Amino acid sequence: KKVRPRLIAELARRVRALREQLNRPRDSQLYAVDYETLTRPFSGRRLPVRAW
Amino acid sequence: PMKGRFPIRRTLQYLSQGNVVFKDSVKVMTVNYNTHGELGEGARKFVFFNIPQIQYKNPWVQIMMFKNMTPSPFLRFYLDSGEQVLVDVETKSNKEIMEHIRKILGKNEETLREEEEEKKQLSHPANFGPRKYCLRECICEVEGQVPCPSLVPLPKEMRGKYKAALKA
Amino acid sequence: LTQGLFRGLSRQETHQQLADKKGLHVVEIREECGPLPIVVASPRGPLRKDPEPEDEVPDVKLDWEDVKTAQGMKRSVWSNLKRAAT
Amino acid sequence: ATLNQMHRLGPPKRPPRKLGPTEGRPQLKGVVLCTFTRKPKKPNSANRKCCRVRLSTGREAVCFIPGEGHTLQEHQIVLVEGGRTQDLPGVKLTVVRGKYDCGHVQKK
Amino acid sequence: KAYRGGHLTIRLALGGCTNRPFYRIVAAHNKCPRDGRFVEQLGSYDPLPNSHGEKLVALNLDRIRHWIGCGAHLSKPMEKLLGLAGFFPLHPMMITNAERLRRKRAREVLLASQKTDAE
Amino acid sequence: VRSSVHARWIVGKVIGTKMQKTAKVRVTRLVLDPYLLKYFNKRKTYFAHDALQQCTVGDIVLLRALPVPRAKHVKHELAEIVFKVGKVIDPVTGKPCAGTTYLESPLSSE
Amino acid sequence: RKTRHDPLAKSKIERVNMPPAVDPAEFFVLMERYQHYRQTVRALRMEFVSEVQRKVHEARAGVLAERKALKDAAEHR
RNA sequence: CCCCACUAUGCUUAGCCCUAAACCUCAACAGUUAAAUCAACAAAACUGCUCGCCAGAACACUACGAGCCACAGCUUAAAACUCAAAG
RNA sequence: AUAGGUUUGGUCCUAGCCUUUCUAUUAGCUCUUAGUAAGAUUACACAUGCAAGCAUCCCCGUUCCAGUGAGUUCACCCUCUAAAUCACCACGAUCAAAAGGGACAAGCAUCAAGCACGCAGCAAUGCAGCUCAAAACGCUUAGCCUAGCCACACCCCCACGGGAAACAGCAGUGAUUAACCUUUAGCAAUAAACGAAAGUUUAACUAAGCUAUACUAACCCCAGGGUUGGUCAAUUUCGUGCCAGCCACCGCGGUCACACG
Ligand code: FES
Ligand SMILES: [K+]
Ligand SMILES: [K+]
Ligand SMILES: [K+]
Ligand SMILES: [K+]
Ligand SMILES: [Mg+2]
Ligand SMILES: [Mg+2]
Ligand SMILES: [Mg+2]
Ligand SMILES: [Mg+2]
Ligand SMILES: [Mg+2]
Ligand SMILES: [Mg+2]
Ligand SMILES: [Mg+2]
Ligand SMILES: [Mg+2]
Ligand SMILES: [Mg+2]
Ligand SMILES: [Mg+2]
Ligand SMILES: [Mg+2]
Ligand SMILES: [Mg+2]
Ligand SMILES: [Mg+2]
Ligand SMILES: [Mg+2]
Ligand SMILES: [Mg+2]
Ligand SMILES: [Mg+2]
Repeated sequence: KKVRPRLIAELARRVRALREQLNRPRDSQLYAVDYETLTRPFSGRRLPVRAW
Repeated sequence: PMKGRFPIRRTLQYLSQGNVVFKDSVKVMTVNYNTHGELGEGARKFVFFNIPQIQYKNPWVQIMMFKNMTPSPFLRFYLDSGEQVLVDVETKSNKEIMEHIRKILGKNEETLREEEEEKKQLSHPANFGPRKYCLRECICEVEGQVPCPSLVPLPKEMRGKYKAALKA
Repeated sequence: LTQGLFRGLSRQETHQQLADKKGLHVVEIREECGPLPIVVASPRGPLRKDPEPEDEVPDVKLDWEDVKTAQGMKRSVWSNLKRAAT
Repeated sequence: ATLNQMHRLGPPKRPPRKLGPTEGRPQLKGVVLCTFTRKPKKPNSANRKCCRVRLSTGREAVCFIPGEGHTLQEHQIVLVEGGRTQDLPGVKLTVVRGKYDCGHVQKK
Repeated sequence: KAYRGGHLTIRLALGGCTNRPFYRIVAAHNKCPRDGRFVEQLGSYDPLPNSHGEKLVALNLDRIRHWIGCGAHLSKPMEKLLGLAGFFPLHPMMITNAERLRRKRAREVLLASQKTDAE
Repeated sequence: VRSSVHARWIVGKVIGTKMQKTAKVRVTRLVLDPYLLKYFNKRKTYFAHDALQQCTVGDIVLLRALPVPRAKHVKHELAEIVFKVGKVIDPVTGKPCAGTTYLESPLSSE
Repeated sequence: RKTRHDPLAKSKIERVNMPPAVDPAEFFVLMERYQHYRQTVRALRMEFVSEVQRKVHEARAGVLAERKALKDAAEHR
């Protein structure tokens, strides 16, 4: 009943959370828009046709 | 045949004949009886016939027996509140003991029927499902309703094979 | 098998012999007839006035084969098979 | 025994059922290696057509060709099955007629 | 089982065989399969008319009122079954879908009339 | 009052007292054999906390579950010593007894 | 169904779902119906919620329940 | 196998070895002689309670493993293949 | 089991094997229709296509459904108590993870010792214990207790990192095995996601396609397979001559074969 520890599962969890706080994208990158294709270059997703 | 003396004791029909269903307070039951002596005769018969019946109805109650520790037999119960119930069972038959503890610590017939009645409401007859839980699996088993296609083929107008063909 | 069959079928006690032996009424209880007591045999001699002492637990030797069946434990793919009329 | 002894032991432990030459499988695919004949044990006497095959599991056992006459050669493919050859001791496999290279016994 | 987030929902669980559907009303987690595990069965619905030409619908109102008071949601088809009964109000789209049908049928009466009149 | 321990009240027998302020108790329960339909004693060991170290090997004791385990295996505490080894007092009469005999006649105190 | 790591199809790359047309009359009438229907149902839900809270408190802390817990404790003594 | 001769050994002392048809092949405690006494033979048939042991033959007083002052040993003790009998 | 056959020159006892019943898989021979259910052998490798989007931008969702059975006492009860639903504060309810206690597969004792597995104390630190023939420790095997649950998601238990470039999603293919379903349609129903909503999307699902694997029903025309010494229902005539061959058990065949063809 003694669970075998998983240390790599906790190490990566801390590293991921840390990098998400140090490499976090800014509002300038996230909410940018190309006004010709009307796509956010960060994700390459088109906006809805009613917002164009 | 079945080994041992009085083999009927080792039967489900005999273990379910006990009428002593303790309450929630009772936690431990300790029996102290003497192997010899005319006075302790009933206590010995109570350990030989009824303890199996009591433990079968109260499986979460600890029962511990001690031999020849005192000059006289007695019973002692330990409740959850910390109270102890001493019961001198000297010069008494096994039935008197079985009837005496049922009056001071056992449930009555009114408290038992209620519990059973609650269970009956767990199996609703209207529900449909497997035979283990429900009486009927589907509603095609009800006369008047559309039968199962496995037994009675449906009309060609009610099958999606022809509805598509008729439409196209 | 044959010498024993005839042996047990001849040493069986009827309802009349039982009544005469114990001087009591032999009453038959049937589920189909409800609680109606049916007297199948009565003693010819003096009927006893005292009843038999009711026994809390009977000291009768049982058969594991019968007890195991009554408890839904005797599994067999050869019992209760559909056979011809006999 | 006693009730205390029967409780300590527990339910009878059924011996693990042993597997046959097919390793608990209906049939098996093998390649022919040799084609010899063996003499049966008493009270019988004959020359029974047998063949040594290498099964797909890796073993290399002896099999019996049923029927009158066969045209089995080395490197051919045959399907085998169970069934003891009572006359031949130690022969537990039988070739299947009409499957793969093995061809149905010619009539008469 | 434990689902991340989610909630309880009173929906329909399809049953029956091919071309013979039979729904059974149940209260189940939102992420659980359609015909998978459920908390309680609260009714049944037989779409196909019976010999008498009527669709049967069972509802355990006493229990439907219990789960709605414990945080359970409702599916659109199930909200249209409670409106047909009088337990809930008529769903807005049950009303608008009827108006669309009226205008549609009135639009077909014109063409039918014109053909018989003009021709 | 509510505790995280399964067994709240249990009676046992002290088998060992080699740990500081701790008594090792053996608890027996009747368990039904499904096949033979007979009850047999299934024993189990429990660790009890004895503040005064008054327990003795061979005496019957009563254990009370603690609110939370004070240690890894200690979950109960010594509630009272039911039968002291060799010095049991008859609960029915309150007199000392050595087996099935009274050491002090009950008639002394009427 | 797909996962976050699975890629997208090449037939949906140049796909644009145009929103449906709007009937000004029906759209406004239907926009009020949901407003009332959802207000009538929010009240019903609150009613049923009060009934589940009551029974529970009643069961553990009720007149009849506490009138029987004392009778069982008095009969025990 | 019969006759003669002679040795280890049989004996004492100090240690080891720990086996037998070590079988009266019939376990210990208590109790019974009536009922169905009872397959056969043998040393009549049974009850209560408890421990130990056995589950087709052969492979097998074997192999491996482990333990032992035992080193060609003792104890514990299987499996594969084979038979439709063995007893 | 209502039992039966078989040890022998013969009898009784004991005993094993086998037969008779009911299912599943594969093989041989054979095969008309309709409805329904079910449907790789392999955690080996995979061409192509599709399976997650919604929406006035943000968020939400893609952590679900679906799939597999590699590994395997995390699945149940109690206590306590997060997240989530009940529009919202609160309430308590519902649901439920982590933590604590208890319970929980099979075989092997030729696995009998494990080797730090304990307790006290605020701490310092002290004591020397803890488990086990009532089976500890250990090996091997196996998905389970099926309205469903547990576990896994190419491999290194994990996944920062590395090997390395992944169908155990649908259809389909290679290899492999005795084991072999279409590289269909549609979101109309239900369910799920998103949206205030009309609605959009979904290889979930629904409706079809294929297969005597099974159930039900039917058919003017349309039946084959096995068996025929005894157990065990049922053989005429030839050929063969301990040769060729047959048998589930007992056995048949040596020139009169109800047992081979
Ligand atoms: S089972 Fe009810 S329709 Fe097939
Ligand atoms: K012969
Ligand atoms: K002897
Ligand atoms: K959105
Ligand atoms: K598995
Ligand atoms: Mg000499
Ligand atoms: Mg000598
Ligand atoms: Mg001797
Ligand atoms: Mg002996
Ligand atoms: Mg002895
Ligand atoms: Mg043997
Ligand atoms: Mg020897
Ligand atoms: Mg040896
Ligand atoms: Mg050796
Ligand atoms: Mg799943
Ligand atoms: Mg948990
Ligand atoms: Mg070995
Ligand atoms: Mg496995
Ligand atoms: Mg289909
Ligand atoms: Mg002839
Ligand atoms: Mg012939």
